[PDB]
Amino acid sequence: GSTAPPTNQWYHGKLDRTIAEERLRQAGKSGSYLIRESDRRPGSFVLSFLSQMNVVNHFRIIAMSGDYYIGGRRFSSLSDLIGYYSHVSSLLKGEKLLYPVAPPEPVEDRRRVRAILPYTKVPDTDEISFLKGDMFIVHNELEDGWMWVTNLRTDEQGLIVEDLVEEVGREEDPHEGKIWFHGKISKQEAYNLLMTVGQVSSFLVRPSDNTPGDYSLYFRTNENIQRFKISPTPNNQFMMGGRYYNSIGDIIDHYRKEQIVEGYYLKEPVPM
Amino acid sequence: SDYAEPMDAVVKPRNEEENIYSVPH
Repeated sequence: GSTAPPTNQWYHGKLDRTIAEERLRQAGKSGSYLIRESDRRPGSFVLSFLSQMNVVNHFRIIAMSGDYYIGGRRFSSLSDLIGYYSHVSSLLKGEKLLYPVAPPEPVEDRRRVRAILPYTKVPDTDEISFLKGDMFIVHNELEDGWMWVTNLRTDEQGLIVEDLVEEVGREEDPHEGKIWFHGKISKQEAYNLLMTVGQVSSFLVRPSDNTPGDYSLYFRTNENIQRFKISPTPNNQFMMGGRYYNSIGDIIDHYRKEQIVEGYYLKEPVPM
Repeated sequence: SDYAEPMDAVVKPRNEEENIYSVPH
């Protein structure tokens, strides 16, 4: 119903100004844009726009009734607004929205399989053992029916037989199969799990509901549960507390060696 | 209800009242 690109090519969910400008400058072209929900004033939105001379402007968008208001103008949807300033009128004098910048969506391009049965390896061979439900990255498949894989739960690498696995859909999060990752539970259930089953210094990671591409590290202190934001960069890394990491696993190792909260280290993920 | 910052967080904050928002042409 609009001339805008699909929403997932420019909508970043809840995002602060600093990260939004980082993503626009990573994009690099004048006319690049994104829309975010204000982190500081939730329920209101921001059109962030890379102008000439590396300047990023930010335009507030107010959600009034079932519509969106910018500069006093009314739009039925964010898509209509983007279509308007891409193809109908200019946003700044002589400048229009040109290049949507997509949020860093996690993608797994490698083939994955899932164990339908447990398996105990033959000792002193290249086989690896696994539990029912283990997920694997397939690196290659041999014509014996065997595959060279990495088990995501254990990180062991070796041979398994295709008769004991099924295919995994491309849609599943790349962290599926990690022992600390829960890709299906709700925020409420993560809190409940850490309170009932988890112990002090237990933790888990799940995707953010409000920011596409983000993850949340849930951590249990003696008194409460704290949530920390992990944010991807456009450069295949992850950011937490302004520190940069090659993987979420690296974040977990870091906070096993350094205190995440004064007087606390990560101990064990809550069992799954 | 808010996200927390870790003990070694290195985020240097900026005040919202200083952030300038603009209006379309």
